[PDB]
Amino acid sequence: CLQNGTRLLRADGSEILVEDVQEGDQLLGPDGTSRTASKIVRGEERLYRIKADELEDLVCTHNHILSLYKERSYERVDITVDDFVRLPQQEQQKYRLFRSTATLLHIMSIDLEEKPTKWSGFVVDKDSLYLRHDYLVLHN
Repeated sequence: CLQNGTRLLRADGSEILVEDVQEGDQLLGPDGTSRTASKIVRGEERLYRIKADELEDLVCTHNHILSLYKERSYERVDITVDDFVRLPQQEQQKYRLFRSTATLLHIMSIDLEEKPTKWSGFVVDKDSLYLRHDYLVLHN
């Protein structure tokens, strides 16, 4: 469940707003093969902004699942936004967002927004992973 305005990659490569994703739309997965979106949902609530370096922030709901990498090379970890929020900061520093091109990105901040915001979400088939416009790997 992402903030409205987030741009995802379609199966061809072109962009699409997350609020415009409809039932059966073809998104792009991290392995290059296609993805089918279903069970579109909308809402409005105070979201979490994840500030990473270089890349545009990731604004999502508290129950959103992050696909991250953890140190000690790296191991693949899926963790919800709430649990990651409650993690100690020295533990949070061991996690990395990642994109498909094998680039790692440090999570530098994560905070609750001041005002509510419209958000859209869906579910994805296969490995249930899809790609943001900047090729950031996102989960259901």
